[PDB]
Amino acid sequence: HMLKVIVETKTLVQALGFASSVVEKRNIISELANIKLLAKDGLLELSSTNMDLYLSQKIGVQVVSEGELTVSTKTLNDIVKKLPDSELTLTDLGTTGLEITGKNCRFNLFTLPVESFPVMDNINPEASFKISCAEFAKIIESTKFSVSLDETRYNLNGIYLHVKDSEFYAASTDGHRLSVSSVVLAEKIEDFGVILPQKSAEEILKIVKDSKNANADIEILLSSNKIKFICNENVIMLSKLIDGTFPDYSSFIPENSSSKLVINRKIFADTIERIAIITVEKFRAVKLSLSGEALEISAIGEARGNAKEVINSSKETENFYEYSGETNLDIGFNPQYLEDVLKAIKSDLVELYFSSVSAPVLIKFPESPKDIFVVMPVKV
Amino acid sequence: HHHMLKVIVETKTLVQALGFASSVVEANIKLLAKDGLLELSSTNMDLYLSQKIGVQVVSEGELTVSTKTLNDIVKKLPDSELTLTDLGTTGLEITGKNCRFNLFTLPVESFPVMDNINPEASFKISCAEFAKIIESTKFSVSLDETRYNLNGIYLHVKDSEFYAASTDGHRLSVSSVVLAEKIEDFGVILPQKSAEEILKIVKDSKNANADIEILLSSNKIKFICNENVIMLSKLIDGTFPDYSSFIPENSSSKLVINRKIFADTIERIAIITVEKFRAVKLSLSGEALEISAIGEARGNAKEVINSSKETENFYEYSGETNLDIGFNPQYLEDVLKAIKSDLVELYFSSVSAPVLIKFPESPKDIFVVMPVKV
Repeated sequence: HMLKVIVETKTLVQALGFASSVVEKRNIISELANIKLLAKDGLLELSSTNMDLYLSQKIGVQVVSEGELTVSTKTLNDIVKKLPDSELTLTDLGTTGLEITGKNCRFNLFTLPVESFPVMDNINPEASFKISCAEFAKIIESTKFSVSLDETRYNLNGIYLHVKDSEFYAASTDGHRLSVSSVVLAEKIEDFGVILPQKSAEEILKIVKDSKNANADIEILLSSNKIKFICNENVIMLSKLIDGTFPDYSSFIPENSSSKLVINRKIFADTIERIAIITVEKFRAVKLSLSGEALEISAIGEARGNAKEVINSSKETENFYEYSGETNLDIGFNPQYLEDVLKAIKSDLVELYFSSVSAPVLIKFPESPKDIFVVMPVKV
Repeated sequence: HHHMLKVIVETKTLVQALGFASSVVEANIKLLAKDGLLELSSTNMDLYLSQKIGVQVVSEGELTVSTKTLNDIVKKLPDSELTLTDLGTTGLEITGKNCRFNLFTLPVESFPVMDNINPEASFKISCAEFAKIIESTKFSVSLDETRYNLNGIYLHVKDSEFYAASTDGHRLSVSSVVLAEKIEDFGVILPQKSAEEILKIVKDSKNANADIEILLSSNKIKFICNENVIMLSKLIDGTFPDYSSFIPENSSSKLVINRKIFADTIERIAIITVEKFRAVKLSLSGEALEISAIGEARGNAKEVINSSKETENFYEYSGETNLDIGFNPQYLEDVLKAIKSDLVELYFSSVSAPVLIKFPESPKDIFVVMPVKV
């Protein structure tokens, strides 16, 4: 009936960090602030939910006595991440509550009855496939920054996850830019797509980036109302889906490109950032003045001043600049939208493909051919 | 004709100075190029800051410019040197190896001048000595803005010794250094914001090794940090109480404990408490100390520190009887984190009387903390 386990403190801290992000108090059911602990079969199962997402983590423990309880997530998390012992002992003492002991310390935390705590929903998958955790992290990091934050563009406030011809794609757009990243699947699988809520994207990303699971694989199960992640077997996350229609973004991608810029990624990013300081929120734009000889990045800010920096031709890697264009091109962009892309891929060079002053740029990284980025320009 | 400013400056030295100007205005900064030096001036409602940095002066002149905009642009320039040039209507132009920035200027006539001071007390101490007395007292200033006699730091000289002291009605903190030159008595109340600003200045790696001159008047105080940095501050209009009677003279029991162990344990035990009732219970006996705490609808917590004469885990309590006494954990933490010391001593009386906290390594730092019911 009553739980008693001995647990590795570092492993409980990691799990409590993941459970902490889940519990957001938009919902009146106060039991959902708690985390449920199930000791059984040599494992401690930790369950967290906010009614939109459900997280289940199984960690190895020494099970002295099996049992289950619920306890405040924040209170348990705040106490455990300040204990220096390598191991702790969790013991349920009934009316006292959950007792936590290390060498020479004792904490008692009131519990709540487990009967009302929800169990994870079922999923009846229409598509299932496995990719590596590092591969999943890449496509999420390549797309999370261009999700819309406009609550009225409801179908654009997530990450479109879809399989087309056995290739798994993530895509995001906000009406001003598009980001796509894909990995080829090893097994043939039929087409299916879902829209992942942004909060679920951020939670699963922290989980797959963890050093324990980096190097491992993640199983992704898709249905029409739910998505399920099984990350390194022990961590299971079930999420609801955004009920909407992701737009056909294939037509946003420019197929006819007149101009081509190849430039050192860091220099381009550093120069865009330092020039953008002068701008104001009401007009966030930098001007790229492109010619074969050099690029002039400039910007104006009302009642503050102006700024300009010149990048000259160089075949040297550290300062690379090459612009192959039939005509010279003067085109503007939101500096933030270029910066998001340039900081997404750790690469030496970056390529930009231009056409008209009102047509979007295609940004590619010759090291990462599966990452596609399109940014609309602005009048400058 | 006209008159335009032009200077060539080492980027790192302008960055350091602009950092001090930024903290002041959180509102433009005035630039005065003259006699091979760049004077930068910043002000708020309590203080006036003037820093002069060594520059190559091409053409003398004066201007005012947005502090934040200048600071934000300069700390992103990689060049070793920049050239600032006043083009009038264009504004201040900043140039690096391949960049040019233009910032609009504001009239220099509207910029305030530093007040004069007719000092009644003048003396020099080391910057490390001044940083110590401020860090030992800055955390226990009152936050009742209308209680003028207590919401600054009492800086005063008595019998050739310079003291800082602060209280909030719940604790008292004092720190002093013996002066080298004979000086008559004088006292002032330093605004908390001015204390924080001069502390950042004296702690900076440039000045940390240097000396600070402190000039006291009845309505203003002036700091001369490393000859190069001059700060004028307004004063709090009140009279600090005679705290000499606050120091407990009759103490029954004495606790000696490892400082780090003591602080870490109080902190981990205090986690269970709620904001409305921040209290930890020190249950003291010769055999051990039990630190406990309660949090309504949260639970409880306890940790035991046993007798030991070894430094890393030192605990000794000299008490005929056991003593159970409570404290706001934060007020103990403020004192324990103020002095980097191996051990700490606490002197007790009754469960309702204050504790006297001393650091045998730092005998010029004195702390008194009132208890709470537990």
